[PDB]
Amino acid sequence: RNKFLMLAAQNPALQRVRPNGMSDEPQYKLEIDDEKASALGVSLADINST
Amino acid sequence: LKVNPDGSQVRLKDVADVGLGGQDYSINAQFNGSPASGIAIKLATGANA
Repeated sequence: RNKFLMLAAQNPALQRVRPNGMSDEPQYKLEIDDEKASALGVSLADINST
Repeated sequence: LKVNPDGSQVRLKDVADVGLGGQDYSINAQFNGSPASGIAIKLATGANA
């Protein structure tokens, strides 16, 4: 979609070429170390439910 | 799966083997003598073959 876009725009046959959907933004991932989870007496399903 | 009451932990790979296999092994086929596959299509009632 990015090659498509910056290429079709070198193409004197098209204009105003815009992808319709959204662009990836930053999202805050979560890492859960179950090694310290089971080693802390805290289930794992209770964390998720949490 | 578990943590040995004496340090360390037990993993799925310790109790079983893992990997991509068929979702079902019942049906299987070959074409002329070579391993193959295929979808059979039934015509929809009224549709034209």
